[PDB]
Amino acid sequence: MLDAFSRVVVNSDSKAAYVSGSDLQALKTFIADGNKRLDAVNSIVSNASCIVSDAVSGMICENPGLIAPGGNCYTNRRMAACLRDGEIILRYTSYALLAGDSSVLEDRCLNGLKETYIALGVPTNSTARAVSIMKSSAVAFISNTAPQRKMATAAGDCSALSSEVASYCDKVSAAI
Amino acid sequence: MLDAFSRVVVNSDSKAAYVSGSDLQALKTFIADGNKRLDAVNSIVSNASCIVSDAVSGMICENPGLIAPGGNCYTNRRMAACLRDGEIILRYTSYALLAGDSSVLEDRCLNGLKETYIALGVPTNSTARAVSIMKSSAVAFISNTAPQRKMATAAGDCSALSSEVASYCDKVSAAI
Amino acid sequence: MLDAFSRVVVNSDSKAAYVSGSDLQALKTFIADGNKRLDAVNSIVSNASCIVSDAVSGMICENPGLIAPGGNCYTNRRMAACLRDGEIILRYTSYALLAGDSSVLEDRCLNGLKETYIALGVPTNSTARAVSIMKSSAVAFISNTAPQRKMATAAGDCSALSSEVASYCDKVSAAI
Amino acid sequence: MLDAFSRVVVNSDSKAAYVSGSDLQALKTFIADGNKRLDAVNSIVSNASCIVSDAVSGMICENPGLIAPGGNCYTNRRMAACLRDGEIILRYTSYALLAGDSSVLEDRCLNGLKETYIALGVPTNSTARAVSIMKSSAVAFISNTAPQRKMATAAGDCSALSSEVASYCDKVSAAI
Amino acid sequence: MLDAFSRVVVNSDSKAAYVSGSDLQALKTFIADGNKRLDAVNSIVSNASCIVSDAVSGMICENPGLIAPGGNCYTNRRMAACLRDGEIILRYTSYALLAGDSSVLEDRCLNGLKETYIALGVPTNSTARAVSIMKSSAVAFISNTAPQRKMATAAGDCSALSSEVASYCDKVSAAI
Amino acid sequence: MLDAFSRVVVNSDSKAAYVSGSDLQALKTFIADGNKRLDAVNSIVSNASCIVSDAVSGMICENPGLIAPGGNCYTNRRMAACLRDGEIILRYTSYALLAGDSSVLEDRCLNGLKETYIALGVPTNSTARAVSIMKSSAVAFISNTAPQRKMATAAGDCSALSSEVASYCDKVSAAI
Amino acid sequence: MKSVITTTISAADAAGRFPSSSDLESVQGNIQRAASRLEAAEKLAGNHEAVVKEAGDACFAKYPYLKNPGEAGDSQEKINKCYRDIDHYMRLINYSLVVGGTGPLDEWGIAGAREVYRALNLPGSSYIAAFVFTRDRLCVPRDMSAQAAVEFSGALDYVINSLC
Amino acid sequence: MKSVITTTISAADAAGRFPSSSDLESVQGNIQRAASRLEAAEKLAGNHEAVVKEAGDACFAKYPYLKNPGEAGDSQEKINKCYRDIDHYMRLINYSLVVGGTGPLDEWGIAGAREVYRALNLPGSSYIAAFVFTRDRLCVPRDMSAQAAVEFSGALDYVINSLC
Amino acid sequence: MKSVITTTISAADAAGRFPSSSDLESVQGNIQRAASRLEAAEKLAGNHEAVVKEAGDACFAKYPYLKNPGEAGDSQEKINKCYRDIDHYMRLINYSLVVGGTGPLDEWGIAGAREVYRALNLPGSSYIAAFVFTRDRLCVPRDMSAQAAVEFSGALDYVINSLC
Amino acid sequence: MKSVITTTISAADAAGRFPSSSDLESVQGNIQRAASRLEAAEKLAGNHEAVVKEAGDACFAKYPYLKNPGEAGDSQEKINKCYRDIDHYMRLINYSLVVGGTGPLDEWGIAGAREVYRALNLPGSSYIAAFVFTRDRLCVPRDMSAQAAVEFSGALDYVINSLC
Amino acid sequence: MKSVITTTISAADAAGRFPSSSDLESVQGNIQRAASRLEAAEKLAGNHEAVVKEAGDACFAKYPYLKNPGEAGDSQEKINKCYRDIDHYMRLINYSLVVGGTGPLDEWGIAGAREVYRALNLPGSSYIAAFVFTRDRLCVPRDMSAQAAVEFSGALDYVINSLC
Amino acid sequence: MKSVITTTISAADAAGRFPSSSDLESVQGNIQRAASRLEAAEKLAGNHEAVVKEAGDACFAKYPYLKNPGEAGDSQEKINKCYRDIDHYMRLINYSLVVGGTGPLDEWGIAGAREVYRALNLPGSSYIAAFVFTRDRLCVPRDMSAQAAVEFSGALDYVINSLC
Repeated sequence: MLDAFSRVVVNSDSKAAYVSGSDLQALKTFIADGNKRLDAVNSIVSNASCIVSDAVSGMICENPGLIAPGGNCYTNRRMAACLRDGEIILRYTSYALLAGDSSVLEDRCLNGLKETYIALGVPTNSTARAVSIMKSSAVAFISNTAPQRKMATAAGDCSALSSEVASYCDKVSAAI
Repeated sequence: MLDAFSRVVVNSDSKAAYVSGSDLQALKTFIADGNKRLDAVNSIVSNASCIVSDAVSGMICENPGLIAPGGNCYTNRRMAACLRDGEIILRYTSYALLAGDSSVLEDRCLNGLKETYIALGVPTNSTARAVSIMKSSAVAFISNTAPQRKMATAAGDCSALSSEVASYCDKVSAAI
Repeated sequence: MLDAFSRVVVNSDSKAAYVSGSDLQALKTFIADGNKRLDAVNSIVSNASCIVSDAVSGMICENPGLIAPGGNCYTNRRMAACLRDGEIILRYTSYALLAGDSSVLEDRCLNGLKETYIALGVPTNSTARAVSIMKSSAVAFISNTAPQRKMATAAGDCSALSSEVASYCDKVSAAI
Repeated sequence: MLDAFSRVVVNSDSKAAYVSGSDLQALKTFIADGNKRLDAVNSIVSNASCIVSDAVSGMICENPGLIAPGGNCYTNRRMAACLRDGEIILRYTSYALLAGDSSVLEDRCLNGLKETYIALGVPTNSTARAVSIMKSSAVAFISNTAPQRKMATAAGDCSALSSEVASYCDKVSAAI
Repeated sequence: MLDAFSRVVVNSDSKAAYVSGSDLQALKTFIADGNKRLDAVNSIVSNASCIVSDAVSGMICENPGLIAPGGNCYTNRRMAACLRDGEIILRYTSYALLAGDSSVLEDRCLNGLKETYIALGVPTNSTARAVSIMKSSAVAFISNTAPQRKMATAAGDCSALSSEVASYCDKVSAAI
Repeated sequence: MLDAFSRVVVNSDSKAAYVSGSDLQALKTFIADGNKRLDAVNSIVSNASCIVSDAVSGMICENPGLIAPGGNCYTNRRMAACLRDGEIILRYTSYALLAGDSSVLEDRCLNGLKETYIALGVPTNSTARAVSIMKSSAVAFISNTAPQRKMATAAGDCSALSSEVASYCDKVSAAI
Repeated sequence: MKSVITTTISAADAAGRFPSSSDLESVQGNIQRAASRLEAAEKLAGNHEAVVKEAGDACFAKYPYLKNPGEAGDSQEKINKCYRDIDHYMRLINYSLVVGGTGPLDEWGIAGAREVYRALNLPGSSYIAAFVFTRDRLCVPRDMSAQAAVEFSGALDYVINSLC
Repeated sequence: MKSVITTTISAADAAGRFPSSSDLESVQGNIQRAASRLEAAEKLAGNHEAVVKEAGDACFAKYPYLKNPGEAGDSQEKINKCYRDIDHYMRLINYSLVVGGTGPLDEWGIAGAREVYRALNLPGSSYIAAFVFTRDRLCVPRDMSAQAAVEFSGALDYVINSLC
Repeated sequence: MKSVITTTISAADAAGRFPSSSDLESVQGNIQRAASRLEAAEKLAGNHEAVVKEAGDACFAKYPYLKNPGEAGDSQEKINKCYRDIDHYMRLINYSLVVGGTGPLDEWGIAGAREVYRALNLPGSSYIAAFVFTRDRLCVPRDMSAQAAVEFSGALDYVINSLC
Repeated sequence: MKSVITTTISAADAAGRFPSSSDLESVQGNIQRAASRLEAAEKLAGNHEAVVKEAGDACFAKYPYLKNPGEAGDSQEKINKCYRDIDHYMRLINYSLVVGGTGPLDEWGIAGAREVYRALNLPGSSYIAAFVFTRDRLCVPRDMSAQAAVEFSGALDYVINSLC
Repeated sequence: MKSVITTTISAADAAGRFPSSSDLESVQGNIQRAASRLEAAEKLAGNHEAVVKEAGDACFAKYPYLKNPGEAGDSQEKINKCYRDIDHYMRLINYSLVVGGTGPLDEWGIAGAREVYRALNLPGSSYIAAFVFTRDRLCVPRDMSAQAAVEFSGALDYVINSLC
Repeated sequence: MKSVITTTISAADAAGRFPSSSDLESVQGNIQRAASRLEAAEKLAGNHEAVVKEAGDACFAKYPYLKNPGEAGDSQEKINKCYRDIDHYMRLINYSLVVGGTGPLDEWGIAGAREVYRALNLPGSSYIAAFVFTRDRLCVPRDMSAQAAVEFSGALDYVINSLC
């Protein structure tokens, strides 16, 4: 797996170049925002159960056929598998946010996830809706706008990390 | 896997319905023919080696190319593999007859059997012929019409079970 | 796997024929040339590191893009993988030369090698060039025409074994 | 494993004797009390969680040092594994009751259990106390004398089955 | 595993000494008797099932308690285990004879065989009797003095190989 | 595995006590010396090959019988096993130094090391000598008193970390 | 899935053997039982609506705290979901009685139910109270025969033990 | 020892579950078929010597070549071993009827019998002839009831299929 | 356990490598965040009795039904055990802050707590309520510094998510 | 196909090594013994029809019971199949002599032959009789040289041991 | 790529857990050490050509035998390849300093390096001499800060240990 | 110890079979090639001291840099250890010639030699130069017969390939 620093290194290695001043400056900015990134990861992981359960519940409430017979959330077994796969997606999104790069997300979660869900019959649209509700909840927790949870953090702009979380969730949704 | 009762509850689960009176009556008829089915299974099992060896020998006699060089029954290794496959198919057919449902047969024998036989070069026509001879002999054993072996059972009509065995063998033949 | 004798037997087994006089005489020629064949295998194996290193180095020298970033021989890991693959190909070629048959090579090295290289991104042209240099060096060692290393053998004609080595290397090249 | 019938067979096989009339009569007695034995097993399993949790709680309340630091039932991990061990012991006791023989218990639960507990530092006295409380509760459920749960069966004498349960629990205690 | 040449090398390695002239002469004698050794190994292996049945049947006839109930050769399962063990011991004795060294036998058959037999309850006296009868039959086949079957070999003294076979069998008996 | 903080926690867990002020101050001292500890680990790992090779070579030079036939360092296989053995010991010592606790060293290197060495015939006196030479060299590298290699660090008293390394190596020596 | 027939056939298949005398004997066990479990199943199917309503009423009466905001029964939609879950469990019990084994329950209402109820803040004690009320409310022979009652209470106890 | 009870308990233990409704169901089937298989076992145990004698006589009458030198049965001791061999098989069939499963047969007369019989040159056709004669000699109810006959012939057929 | 040092050393040992720049860097982070996490641990150790009492009072106030007979907390001994296991969790949180990872919590209070609480009918929502009250009761900078509060609330949220 | 060359090459491939001195030495042994085994193969290929017919005649003379109804060889078709099987085995023996190893026999006549012969009621004693007659019928130097005879009888003994 | 972030995330993923306090602590260490790491990396990137020239000159000065025929530096082409190899290693060291771990070095210059150098007759002592010269040539504070020097010398020592 | 005998016996044991025609054929190859390889072994054993002296002299003449301080051979003890290492390798080559396979070499000089020589800064090129000089220095039949020379040079080339 790659982080932001390893991503920069890989990009530099494709050119057989030492890490340039611009890439070094980008990674220095990453480091200077590192405390903000750690707070964002803490916000996501401290409410991970809430995020996953709320997203699955919203996906079901918007698509009640999921819990109907033949639906993919009927059968508590399938519900637990759905909550588990949503928690796994959020876990890998948090890994990507902590690393600053989506390599871990794609390689360990999204590679073959679309094919796996097609084989299982997991609905792509409902999974995308769940991932998008996770996106909104995680973004709110990053910006501490979550109406039902206020993580005490120093005042500042974390919209870059919120956009990063949104981009990781979009990558998950586009993978499936 | 699924038996007849589990097949009924799976069909009922498709509509979130409790097992209806008609399905309960069908399963009560299944139970009332319990020894009908059990004597059928005993007839198949007690003559399983007879059935398999006779079917493979008949398939070979009707297709002498199978024991010619390049044929799939030449090389005692291949012939024993053919006898083993006949025994396995008859075993799963007996499983389906005992369960009153073909789910065990399909899932544990027929799933991928066609692709496996294509990969190994096993002739589908000769396999179908052997399975059909197994079907005829097994049906004869169900109805106690085997010329050389009679099993003592109470007088009755086991045509439903003979047709069920025939249907399982047709499922085997159509799977390949 | 098969050898020359096993190949003759397999060919005879196709017609349900005892090994004919012509095939027996061919295998007697194989045995009468067996000392030459052992000479050839010894000449290859005693210079295996030489052959593989020279072939990979020449493949790199004609195509310096292989060691450039993004090339398949950049990254000492990939370089060692390339040297290992050259050694494996030469080892299976030596197996085929010792056996007098290409079954070991085709079944244990070339089987699935082309698709493996395609998936890995290993360039087929560069691999073919390396195998061709291995072929030239191995044939020179068979004929004791290597400029920098002469192995003492009794005077004779091993052009049949050199042609056999070239045929195995051409089989390697055609497989990819 | 062995059941009562297989135990009779093993005893008869020790002298190469066909199962005698007395052993056959004992087995018909086993069969005649078979419904009572099934009801006893149902009583144990339907209250298995009650039995195990109550026994472990009684073990802890009579030896409050088990939940103190250094105690083997402090640390929710060690305690949940205590509950699991009680459940396993009760499961194999129920297996022995259903089989009418302690062979399954001795071979699959008690064989090496004492050495395992010694290695882990599991107190054998506390384990024996928990097993004895399980014995009391299980016997009460067999006799339907459980103070906080009555299971209705047709009136009759099942002191033999409760004695069998007590004997299996005593075998567990003696093994440790 | 070690052979006679490997044994000589190991003995020389303990002194950090090149293989001495006496050891080289001993190995040259081994090679000169190599055709005799192959003769002997062929005689043993061509009658392997003969020897094993001879030994196990003689051991059973001398000690009829082995096939009585509770005996270690009663129950066709145990009988086949005994026949398999006799075949394995004969196979490793033939390995030792072909190698001219006990290393393979000691390391792969006799290593832990005594404790395994003690744990299983295999009677060491009966196993030793079977091994001694195998020794007698194998010695007879080496010297071509078996009353029922003779194997055509050139006239010569194979008493050294017969003594080697006897030594391997006595080593088996000592191990157990 | 434990570190200094986890060691303190485990010690306080034995008393069901929150981490006391004295232990908290000890861990604060550990942290304030953390930069020195990282420098010490860097000094060891940056010279790990030097330490291991020098220690094994000194053990050989003081005990030339180890490389004689029958010695435990004769046979390059055994010599490389010894070098890797010492490298593993040094690696776990460095783990202990980094963690501030010998738990990782004991549990993952020394647990069963003495029995393993006895079974393999590894001389415990020679192992202790090699470990003691490792101890002296590692302590010199901690204190930057190595004659042939100096590492630029801040001036200060690292005798605590040198004594910790000595204690871990003495634990290794006492274990074997 | 899990039943007498499925268990014995799976054992035979694992051993790779034809159904022997023991498998037929087990199927005869299914035959003899059927009547009772099938009867219990028929009564449950014909009287589930009332039984589910009574179980839910007992569940919410024993734990009125569920109606508090932030709890599993704070909204009428969530109360209806609770009654629907009790209906699902009763239907799985009916399926188990028809099948003759805990198969349908294990597969569709037990496997993963622990994780689901943890995630959705659904206390297992509420389901336990509902099923305990259903089990103790059953009366012989006004509701079913003694052995049909044995099957019904055994299925309910299996669910309860799965939840506790 | 494969039987109904052992099979269901082994399945439950492999799944790590308490005996459920299906296991009790299977044991109930064991109870129901016990009368059948135990009557068959009573016949076999009370009349085994004559049954074994008839089976051995049929085996040697179908295969008189067995008396030829080198063949199994060329000596009086080997003929007695043949009759004892069939006696062992009949005792194992009695055991199978007692347990309601092929466990005793599987573990004591079938496992390894193939290797033993090819090693000792004992043709399986001779055992098959003896057991086929025993099976076809059985008469209802001259020998035993219809269901006891079913159990006895099922055990004999299991042995025969094990030998072919 | 599970900490920065433990994690990186375990990774190095799994790869069989000496501690490298990354492991020393991670231990450097241990050094840097130790100040805040140890201040949080020190405050928790010095005022744990009041915090534990408040958490237990909040747990019983949100769920008075625990006082009802048959529930966890229907006796003064069980209420004392409620406060005792709340104290156990808070001590494990102190241990986690001292260690720098959730190791102590994971191994001593979380692992198996699911089975324990299911078996003993201890609703995890009550523990969740106590820990949520502890987390939201925390005041900055009255109780501890902002980063010490972050560490303390992170440990509490880890416990909460382990229960929910 | 097991032979000297295949055995050594497979061992080297399993160890991942080039053919070393031992592999070339084993192939040299193949060279040395090829004269005898190929003489045996040539003689068998040239006179196989008489050898096969004669082994079949010996097999049916030792076991005339095979002509009885219900036995292998009860019809002219099955007798011809017996002679064809002996021809197949002799051809596989010729192949084994050609390759210098039991490979062709192992893979084409021995593997699964046990199951085939048990399923089709083909006694191994009949095949053993045919091959023993062929082995003891050979005469030196009458039919082949001493070492060609050694290889031919070794192949026959290998077949017999595979059947017994 | 082996780094603090990747090591912690890989450990968490192997345990299947969300990033915890220890993971964030390790990333905090990455943050704190990044200053010296990136200072060393930037200096190496800006002055790598001179550093590589000096390292190659020292390598060939300590081992003039490399210029002998049949050795690694027997031509200007492979002398330039030696300098290019040193440049590759220095670029990988720059990557390691940027990344915060030996990842780039491990995966791109160390993995398989031993096999390549043995196969190409490249003595590891020459690389070791170049890197030792680079390590001992570094001057503080002239070339970089003390901690940047620690990172740079640690990367060089890691390469050296990978070669020796 | 890899030899013809050990390789074939290990193959047969892995397949669990008695020695067959191919194994005896391979041992016949042992017999055939023993004359040449044992002649080579005898010549090497009788003249090993001078051969080792010449090999070490050539090794140190090819690489005089080995005498420089800090290099392998910078002391008389290290030069003596170099000559002793060449003696060890020649003794293992004699053992390989006696054995008929690379077994003694593989187990006692080659396995782990890579790690030993990397750890002790022993350039494999020095060993390679010594063995290449020994191989090219051999004269036919001045030193040994043509085939003994083939075996000796084969063992030397095997060592060289193990080092390169």
